[PDB]
Amino acid sequence: NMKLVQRALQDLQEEADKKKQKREDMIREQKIYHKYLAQRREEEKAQEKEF
Amino acid sequence: MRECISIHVGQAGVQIGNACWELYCLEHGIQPDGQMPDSFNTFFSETGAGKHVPRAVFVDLEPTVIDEVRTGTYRQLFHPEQLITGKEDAANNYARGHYTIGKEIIDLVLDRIRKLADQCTGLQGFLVFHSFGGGTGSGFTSLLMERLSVDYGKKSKLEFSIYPAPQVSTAVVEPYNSILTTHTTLEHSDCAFMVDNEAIYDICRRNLDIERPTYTNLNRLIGQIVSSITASLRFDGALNVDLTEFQTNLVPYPRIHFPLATYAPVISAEKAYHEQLSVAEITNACFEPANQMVKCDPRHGKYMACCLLYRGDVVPKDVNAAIATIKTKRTIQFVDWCPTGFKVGINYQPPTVVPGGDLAKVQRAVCMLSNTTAIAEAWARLDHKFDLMYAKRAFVHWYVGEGMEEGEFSEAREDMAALEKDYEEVGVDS
Amino acid sequence: MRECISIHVGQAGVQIGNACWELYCLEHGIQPDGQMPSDKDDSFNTFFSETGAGKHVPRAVFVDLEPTVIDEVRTGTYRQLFHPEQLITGKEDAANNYARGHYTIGKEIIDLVLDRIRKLADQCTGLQGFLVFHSFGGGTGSGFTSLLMERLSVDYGKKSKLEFSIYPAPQVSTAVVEPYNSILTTHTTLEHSDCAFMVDNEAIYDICRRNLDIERPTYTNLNRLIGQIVSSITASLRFDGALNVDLTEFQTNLVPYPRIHFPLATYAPVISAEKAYHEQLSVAEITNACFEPANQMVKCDPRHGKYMACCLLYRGDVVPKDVNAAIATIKTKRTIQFVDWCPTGFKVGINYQPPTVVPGGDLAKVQRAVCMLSNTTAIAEAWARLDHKFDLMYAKRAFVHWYVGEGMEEGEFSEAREDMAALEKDYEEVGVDS
Amino acid sequence: MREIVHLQAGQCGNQIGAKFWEVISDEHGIDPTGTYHGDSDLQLERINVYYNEATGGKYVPRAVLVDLEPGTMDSVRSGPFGQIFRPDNFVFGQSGAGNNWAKGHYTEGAELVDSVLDVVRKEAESCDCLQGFQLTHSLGGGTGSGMGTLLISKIREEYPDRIMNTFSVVPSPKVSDTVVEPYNATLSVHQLVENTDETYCIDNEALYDICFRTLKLTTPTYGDLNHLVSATMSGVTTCLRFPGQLNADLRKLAVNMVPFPRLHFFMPGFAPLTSRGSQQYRALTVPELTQQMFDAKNMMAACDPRHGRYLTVAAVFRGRMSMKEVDEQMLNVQNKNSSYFVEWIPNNVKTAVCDIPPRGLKMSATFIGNSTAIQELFKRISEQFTAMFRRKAFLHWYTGEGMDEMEFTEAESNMNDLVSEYQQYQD
Amino acid sequence: MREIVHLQAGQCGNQIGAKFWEVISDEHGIDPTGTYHGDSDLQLERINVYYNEATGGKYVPRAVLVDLEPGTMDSVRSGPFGQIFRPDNFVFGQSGAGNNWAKGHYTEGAELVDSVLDVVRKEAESCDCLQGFQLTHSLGGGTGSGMGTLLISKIREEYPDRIMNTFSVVPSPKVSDTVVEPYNATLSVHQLVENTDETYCIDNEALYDICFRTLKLTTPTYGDLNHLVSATMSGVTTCLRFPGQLNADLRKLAVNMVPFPRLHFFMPGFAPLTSRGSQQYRALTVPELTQQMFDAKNMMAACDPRHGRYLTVAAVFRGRMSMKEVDEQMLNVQNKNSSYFVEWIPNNVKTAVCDIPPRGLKMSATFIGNSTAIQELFKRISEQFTAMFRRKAFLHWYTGEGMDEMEFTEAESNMNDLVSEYQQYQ
Amino acid sequence: TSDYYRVSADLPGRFNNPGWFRGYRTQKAVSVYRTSNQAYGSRAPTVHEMPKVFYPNSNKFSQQLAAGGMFRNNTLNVYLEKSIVTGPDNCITSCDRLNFHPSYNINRPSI
Ligand SMILES: Nc1nc2c(ncn2[C@@H]2O[C@H](COP(=O)(O)OP(=O)(O)OP(=O)(O)O)[C@@H](O)[C@H]2O)c(=O)[nH]1
Ligand SMILES: Nc1nc2c(ncn2[C@@H]2O[C@H](COP(=O)(O)OP(=O)(O)OP(=O)(O)O)[C@@H](O)[C@H]2O)c(=O)[nH]1
Ligand SMILES: Nc1nc2c(ncn2[C@@H]2O[C@H](COP(=O)(O)OP(=O)(O)O)[C@@H](O)[C@H]2O)c(=O)[nH]1
Ligand SMILES: Nc1nc2c(ncn2[C@@H]2O[C@H](COP(=O)(O)OP(=O)(O)O)[C@@H](O)[C@H]2O)c(=O)[nH]1
Ligand SMILES: [Mg+2]
Ligand SMILES: [Mg+2]
Repeated sequence: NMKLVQRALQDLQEEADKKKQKREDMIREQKIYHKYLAQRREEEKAQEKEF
Repeated sequence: MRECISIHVGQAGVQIGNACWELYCLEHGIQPDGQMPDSFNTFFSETGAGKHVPRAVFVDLEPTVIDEVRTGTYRQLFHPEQLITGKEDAANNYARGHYTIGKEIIDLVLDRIRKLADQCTGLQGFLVFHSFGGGTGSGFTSLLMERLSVDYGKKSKLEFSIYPAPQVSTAVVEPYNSILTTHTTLEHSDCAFMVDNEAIYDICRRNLDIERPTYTNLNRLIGQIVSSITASLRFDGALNVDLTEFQTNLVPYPRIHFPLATYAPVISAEKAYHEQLSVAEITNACFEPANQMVKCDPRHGKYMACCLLYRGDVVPKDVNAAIATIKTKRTIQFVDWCPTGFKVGINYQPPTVVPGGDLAKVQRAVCMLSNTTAIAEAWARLDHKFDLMYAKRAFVHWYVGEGMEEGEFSEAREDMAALEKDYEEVGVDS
Repeated sequence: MRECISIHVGQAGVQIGNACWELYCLEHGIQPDGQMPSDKDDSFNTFFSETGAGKHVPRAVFVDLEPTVIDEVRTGTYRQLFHPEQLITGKEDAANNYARGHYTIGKEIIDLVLDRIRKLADQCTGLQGFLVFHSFGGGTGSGFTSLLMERLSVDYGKKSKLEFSIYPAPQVSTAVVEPYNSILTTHTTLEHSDCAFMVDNEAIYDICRRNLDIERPTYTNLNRLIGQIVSSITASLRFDGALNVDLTEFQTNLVPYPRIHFPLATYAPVISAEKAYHEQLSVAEITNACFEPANQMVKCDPRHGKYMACCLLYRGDVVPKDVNAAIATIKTKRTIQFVDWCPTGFKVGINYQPPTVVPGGDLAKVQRAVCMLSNTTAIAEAWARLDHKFDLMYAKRAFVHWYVGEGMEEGEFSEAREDMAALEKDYEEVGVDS
Repeated sequence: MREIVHLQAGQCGNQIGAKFWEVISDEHGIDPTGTYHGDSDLQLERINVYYNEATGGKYVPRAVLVDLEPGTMDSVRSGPFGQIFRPDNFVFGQSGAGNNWAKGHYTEGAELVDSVLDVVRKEAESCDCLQGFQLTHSLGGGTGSGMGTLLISKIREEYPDRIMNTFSVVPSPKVSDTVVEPYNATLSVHQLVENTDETYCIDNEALYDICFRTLKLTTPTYGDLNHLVSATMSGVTTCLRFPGQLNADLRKLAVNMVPFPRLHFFMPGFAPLTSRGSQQYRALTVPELTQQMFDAKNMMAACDPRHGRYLTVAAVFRGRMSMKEVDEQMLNVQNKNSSYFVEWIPNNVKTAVCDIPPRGLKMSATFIGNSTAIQELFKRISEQFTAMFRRKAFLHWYTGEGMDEMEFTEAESNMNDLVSEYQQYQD
Repeated sequence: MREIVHLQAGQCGNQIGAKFWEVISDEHGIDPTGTYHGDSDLQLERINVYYNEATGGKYVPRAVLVDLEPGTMDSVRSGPFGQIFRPDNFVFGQSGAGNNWAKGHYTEGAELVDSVLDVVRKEAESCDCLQGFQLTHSLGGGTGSGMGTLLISKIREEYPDRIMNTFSVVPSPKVSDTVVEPYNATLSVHQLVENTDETYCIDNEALYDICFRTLKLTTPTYGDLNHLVSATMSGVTTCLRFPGQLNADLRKLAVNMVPFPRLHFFMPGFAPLTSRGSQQYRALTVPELTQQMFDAKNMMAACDPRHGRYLTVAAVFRGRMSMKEVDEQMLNVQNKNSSYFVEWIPNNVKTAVCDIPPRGLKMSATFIGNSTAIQELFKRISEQFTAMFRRKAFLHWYTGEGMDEMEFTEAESNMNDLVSEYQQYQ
Repeated sequence: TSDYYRVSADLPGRFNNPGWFRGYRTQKAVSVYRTSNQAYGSRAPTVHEMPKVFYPNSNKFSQQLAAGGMFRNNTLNVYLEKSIVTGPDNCITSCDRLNFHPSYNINRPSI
């Protein structure tokens, strides 16, 4: 019975940590790609002005 | 799973839309960028990246007032597709805002609210804000009510109204705007509160010790009323109330859905230092006509029912101790067929004070909603002046020019005429 | 083993194919020089062949009559990708004449086109089908496609030949012989095509105006969306799926009758990069935008007609539980309507691999996406709008002297009229219930 | 042996479920984990009467909690004693009634009675010989009054012969907290009189009266209010879980307490209450237990015995006490207060004793008594309801949901013949 | 000694079997390489029920995989246990059916049915004594049904007196995936009624309710569902490879539960499932084990036992328990539910006990029951099938491939009388 | 890619690093003489464009069994007489109804 209880608890904790890791990864990646988009908009405006 | 939609109409609606949502963000601890440093899920909606968007649709027919929202401090918090602008406004005309101009964006908003109502797994009810003085706040808000009636049958639609003041007015056809919306909110409004501007004007003069307030200081006060109404949904309490609760326990008849809204205490930080505030010493201020937020005196009328909202460290013992002392006074009256007219609610967390606001940090508060017969006092002043204006056949050349029939004025006065008679028959004791 | 052949007809076909092949190269990680980066899998085998030197060659034929559109391909960045015999160039253009592109001009290079078709079929060990990209507007894309489909139907028995087409818009048009070209392709798209997709220019214009937040978009920004749709079609071929479909699979599951093979294609979400920071993107939130009548990519309203069949292809982090929950939600409401003799009208497929962003594109990096292909009764109004205009132009017997001159007889217009009226009456007899 | 399944209805049913299951776990030695940490084997001999056996040396309470609004469901499970109850027992709807009896009885309560009785029947048949059921509900709320009648009326026909206990939280004239509260009270007493064996009457104005003059707390929050009513409700089911010199069960009390099936409204009271500063001035002796109880100040509802008559009162005692001192103090109150009791039933008191006291105490007492001042509460509920109905108050909230107006006038006529039958037994 | 041949049909069947071999190889203690890594000799005694001997101390399963897609089984071999299969058994077609029942029965089926048959005949005659065959398939697809039914009729004629156990995934209305789904399932029961020994009715929508309410998974992927289906497959044949106090193999249950030759469709259910939060709060004993078996929510089909009348009930226990507590708890359910059970077959109880429990569990049981509520599924498929066929829809992909218009009518009539003789036996 | 976007480690190096790509068009200063087709393939992919996780189809792994030929039986015909009894000592066929391992009986001689 204690074997069953401990296994259930460890599986639940593992799932929770995996979901938290996914959310943090999403936050960082979205922030980085938005900064890259801002840089690209500045570049295209500069090229248009030069022309 | 509780959640509610804010809807705001007009230049009054957008300005109260920003001020209400400025209170909401600091109450739930939200930076202007939209990210934190399950309470918010009532009025927000979480993104996969974690951004919380205010779940409202702002409607207006001038681009001059929405653009300041798109440019100001919270320009990234609000979704770009939620603040909806017209191309030309009605300019204080009901008929222009109803039959001719408002139909251009009646299709756009009924698609935008669907995107937010499809997100409603379970929706308590909509909140709509408007002002009777303006064109869109009278005209398009009138056609807003039938479409929300046909699309959704029994969903709750509370409203805060901005009813014209008896003496100070911003317009001449403002009574024409207000009277022609009486029939719409008669049959298509579930609950309908009223608050008048000049009743707020005297409060900031004598209670908040401010020499020259403006509409910002009025917009903070009305946002304190909507916060204490919705506080039970978001925050647990000893007695939680619902939107469905005080709808049933205040409204006796389907034709009578017009309460009066008060707030107490509303005092300065200079007056917060001296005056001790207790539960009894703040619930009595909702009875005084000086602190009333509608220019009418319930002493001439009779209390129909009473709804109390308490906020903070309010003991249920002190709730029932004051009610006994309240009921002994013969300066207030109750009808003979509502012997127990009280409904109470309790929330633990005190309200949030804003930087740049005027009220102090307080531990106890009351937001009392009492239906009275003294609304017929304030209604008779406007109904006198609508017929006084209509006696010499003025300004209707515009309304007929929009297309709508002349007889809609005559049916609207008589719809209001027997409405006063119905409000008079209830006041007769058995 | 699985392999499809692209045939891009006309200048619209060449631009569409250039967008699609740039998308495929950036999706499969293949340099424009032709070869993969050799410093470290048959995803490329669906469309590319292997040479002796380790080079990849696409399985496409770019055929257009105008010389000027092919030399840009021969001069640009992807000059090295294509074997130069794929790029088939005529001598004179059809000058927007179906008669010229059927009877006089297009009969000089048809032997070369069929020789290259034989060569690619010899290279193929077993082919899933051909995909022919064209528009109803021009003379090449009408007439040369018209006899090309006949040649492929004679030379190939039952192999699937999808016909992706651009329909003439009901209001914006760049031709006067445009209905004359469009109506004489109705016999071609009736029995020489196993399946026939069409998109409308005006609807994609409206969606690119509103949703993508582009003030002045253009043909590149339209071809990006077209390539995204075709990529979401072919991802079932190229990549593994939790539930997988095939071209034969959804053509059988969508086509109800031998005369009715005209779906309508939409995509969701088509949103802006700044608003992706604002919006939640779940499968139940993107399945609504497929059936919104505003975002449908044909200028015809599905609320006037009754839905027969729906095809749904999801890409990314999509789970069958939420897919079936969204279907259960969308089935209930009365605004979405179904014919009485088709209770279970859906076909659903899911692929893990998300759509891939392009350099210089306008969309955002999207984790969950969906492409929808419906067979409806809403195309009757969209073809009736062209019907009234074509009869109105052919009222005084206008623009007939050339078409009489090159060799089509005068009664072929009446033959096309009778075919079109019979097909619309077939739509009416399907649309009646009990 | 004997098992009773707990039933909870409404938001008020939840915090009394949390408070009662806390105290009964403390007296039987149950940690927040769920296992047993006790020092005497007598606590372990009778445990299945209210607990449900489970694998792992743990016991889940045999309770069902019914609510139509999920807001307080999280507050129950996140408390100090919120992780003991099994998650399958927590059942809730999606749309609340909103302090309406009509919502919870016709339109919205009907879709949930199927699911909650699926839960109830599954755990009811596990016991060998189920002794009965026990319900606590509030009439001031829509779910406790609406669903509370619908569950009780259905379980009566499903199990025709079984013991049932109900705790009715009635409105107050001074501590009235709902406008439509008289409408809730009238339309359920008719159900409460036909489909109930035993009940108690609890009013919130009575609890405030106890904490003022006897307990001396400046701030009587509902946690202390739930402390008193749980101690009353724990004090009756003592012989189920512990033996004694003279043991009496809920069936043994009832057969000696109800003379006629419509006379079941009974009045409780509790002996131990005092203050910490007067704690050293109080002697726990059985004359003092019957002295402090018989004062009308300690009654547990809204009544006064001087205006009415005691039909029968029941005695349940705690503590190792001699039988003759129990006997002599009960004969003297029959000798002295000779006008209050009825004349046609001699020996109007039934007595029961238990050996061990609860924790923190050595002696205690509790009575259950049938008074005719309960109709004073019924007249007060009737008079506000009958006046309200001539002016047709809130009928659109009631008539438009499916029912007719004739259901009200039969409820009035049933309670008017109830109080008339009450008055004839007085004289 | 009693040998079972395993078959898998289609993409549905391959995903059912791939999780199933992962369940029982770990149950017998077999590495992904194939060697034996076990702790007790009782595992080693009976492995030859499903496995065939190889050199180097290796065992290979006796399975074949049938699907009409050339690249569909590369996902199967790339799995964690995918390499354990003999590569000499993989059988597949060249051109897909397209979820067409005609293609897997007329057009593409004839070229491949011979190549599959000599494979299964080769490894059948080498065995000691063939107890039966086992097939997993789906009734919603062309390859799983059409190639499946074309194999089944030829298995019955080539092996007249054997056992032929099938698993049928019946299409469901609310989890409907295919437009031509009713056309496939109506003609599939026609071949499933007249040459089939046993058939289980597992349904997709009922698999979702188990995950929705009982198991409470947030992400019920298809891998977790096949773990539930294989657990029903593991529990029914656990007496064939493990000793028990009261044994009951497939031949005993098929004799007793089938009173009439056209009644071989049963409804499974499984018992021990709980959520991980509620696992520590659940009592795992014999009387609470059969409490969750009888539950209408725990059924693996789309029908209601409260509507229907049970014909015969069986519970195959897995674990160590006494006999009288199994007997007295099962008898009380028959006595207390005096209305549902049939009256002219008294004591409908079938009992099966094996001493060996699964790993990570001490008590378990499996449900098989014949119910008169089976007419609910067949009539629901019937009304959708006759809606399509009345206006003559989606027929040119089937009429032009080889049949006439009258095969559907006789299949509908053979489905019309099938629900009628369920009605009179009710 | 691994500097910013964490990956599932099954991706190839061509998706781990975009620097291997060099045939794409490089960027010059824009000029008056420009072709509208030069939008397509204008620029090499940066780090934020390649997908993180890649799922191939490995079709040669089944083609190696497909091209050889499907498994067939060509006169591999043998039949073994098998018995129902468990013992290796006794082989009772249904045709041959005779007991094996004869009984060593003390009293009666030779059956
Ligand atoms: N209570 C309150 N009312 C306001 C406030 N600001 C404007 N109003 C009301 O707004 C009315 C004037 O119309 P607006 O709301 O400003 O403009 P509108 O609704 O867009 O209508 P149009 O001017 O015709 O376009 C006046 O009658 C005021 O009563 C405010 O800050 N507080
Ligand atoms: N949707 C879409 N349509 C296009 C595009 N380019 C051209 N077209 C359509 O093509 C029609 C005219 O045909 P062309 O562009 O000249 O190409 P064509 O069909 O080969 O005709 P010719 O060049 O004369 O041989 C117009 O009506 C357009 O609608 C494109 O990029 N996108
Ligand atoms: N005695 C007692 N009364 C309570 C308690 N909690 C609430 N009440 C009373 O019950 C009323 C509210 O009940 P409500 O929450 O609406 O019940 P529900 O609608 O059935 O969930 C209030 O007027 C309170 O006076 C409690 O813990 N004890
Ligand atoms: N239980 C279950 N059913 C499945 C699974 N995958 C697919 N299905 C069902 O199988 C049907 C499709 O069958 P299909 O794969 O085309 O069969 P095939 O043509 O033989 O490969 C769908 O309607 C699904 O409901 C699975 O993993 N588990
Ligand atoms: Mg405006
Ligand atoms: Mg051209």
